[PDB]
Amino acid sequence: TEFIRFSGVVNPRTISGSNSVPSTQVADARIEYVGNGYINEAQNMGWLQRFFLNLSPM
Amino acid sequence: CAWIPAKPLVQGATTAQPIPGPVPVANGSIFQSAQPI
Amino acid sequence: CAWIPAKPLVQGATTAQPIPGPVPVANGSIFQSAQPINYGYQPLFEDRRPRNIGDTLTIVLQENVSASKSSSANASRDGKTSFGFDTVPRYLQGLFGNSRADMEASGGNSFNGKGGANASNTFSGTLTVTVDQVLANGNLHVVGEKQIAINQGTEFIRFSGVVNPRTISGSNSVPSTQVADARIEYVGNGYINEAQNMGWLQRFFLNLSPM
Amino acid sequence: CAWIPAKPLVQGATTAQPIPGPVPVANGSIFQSAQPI
Amino acid sequence: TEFIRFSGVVNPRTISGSNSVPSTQVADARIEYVGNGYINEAQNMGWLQRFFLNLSPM
Amino acid sequence: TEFIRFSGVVNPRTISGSNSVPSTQVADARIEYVGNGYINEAQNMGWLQRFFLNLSPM
Repeated sequence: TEFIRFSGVVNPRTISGSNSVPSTQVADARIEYVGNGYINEAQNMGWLQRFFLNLSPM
Repeated sequence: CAWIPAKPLVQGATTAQPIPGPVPVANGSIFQSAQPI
Repeated sequence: CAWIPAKPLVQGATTAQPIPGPVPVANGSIFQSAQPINYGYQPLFEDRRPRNIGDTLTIVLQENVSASKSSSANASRDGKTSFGFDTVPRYLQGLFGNSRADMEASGGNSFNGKGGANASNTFSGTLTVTVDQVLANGNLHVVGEKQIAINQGTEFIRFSGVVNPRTISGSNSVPSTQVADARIEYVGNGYINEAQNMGWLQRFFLNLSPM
Repeated sequence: CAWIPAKPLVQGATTAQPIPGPVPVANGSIFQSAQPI
Repeated sequence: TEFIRFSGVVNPRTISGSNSVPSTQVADARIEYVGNGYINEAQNMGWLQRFFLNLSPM
Repeated sequence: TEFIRFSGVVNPRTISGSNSVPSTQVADARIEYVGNGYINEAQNMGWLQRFFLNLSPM
């Protein structure tokens, strides 16, 4: 399952005639595109590898 | 790692319910305006 | 396996018998109408739109989302230094003889990090849904499900969302990108679907292995 | 794994039954309007 | 997660007819483009390597 | 983080119609372009190498 979430503030005069506004005209734009399932877990680092990436000398 | 609870970027409800319109006034006009701002 | 009793996708009778017509009235008219079922006022020139609960609407599922990001950083430092007195004059011997000041050093430092991510999804199809609620502003909540069974499995396409009436076209169609709270699902069952599930041990390792 | 019960993305009924129309008023007009919103 | 932050001071007469102004017309422009997650941690030097880069003789 | 700092004295009649003046028309022009982070520390000589560059016989 994939989730696309959007939030922001829109000026009414930036909305086009077809009730559309580009995402670059939204003030506090919060855009999120995430997923779950084993596909999403396959894109997470292992805990040991994350620990090393954060605490290894090099 | 992927099972750790997280707070999403867009918090709160992602939808809003329309509020039912104000009761029209009994003046003989079809044009009824909501409380102006 | 193939002898196990199963319930078909389309249950019940697959045919209907016509009901014999009502007895004509003895009034002197050939025109006899069956018991009418009034469907209310219907506009003549307005485009056919869903208006009430139970009305149908065609959703053209056309989704194309693609996001990507990448970054990198690097830093480097190389330093070499040397000094040598091959031949030292006599008056300098006490300060530079016996290779007292000859020296040579080198050093290096390197770093290169990078990272990135990307996601995409596409969806193409057509599904007819039904209006199950009319909101206070006239927007219609729509839900729909299509079940197809071909040979050795069953697939389900489910859709839900909220549709603005003015976005519906003249042919009673609206693209899926104009639906506010669009929930789109495309799943299946049968051994084809179980062949696309990770084994429990492999899932356990993917979630708990150190690397 | 595939036999574990799950809640679908689209929960609830996926169809709606039409509600039978209001009884027409005995005023001498063919035009009958449902309760306006 | 990536964050793009902007701050500054804008002259009203530099704003175009489409409510846009280039970033080179903003007086005290503060522009930031950062991120988090293991992608961002993979672009940080190890503590030992940073210590050497700052304190090594060469 | 990178910093670009500018200071100087501008003649009003050298400013163009688009509220712009080239940097070569500013009297006491002080221009600075610096940065920090490990990228900037990687461009600093080691203390021993600087000591040798300043005090070595050759």
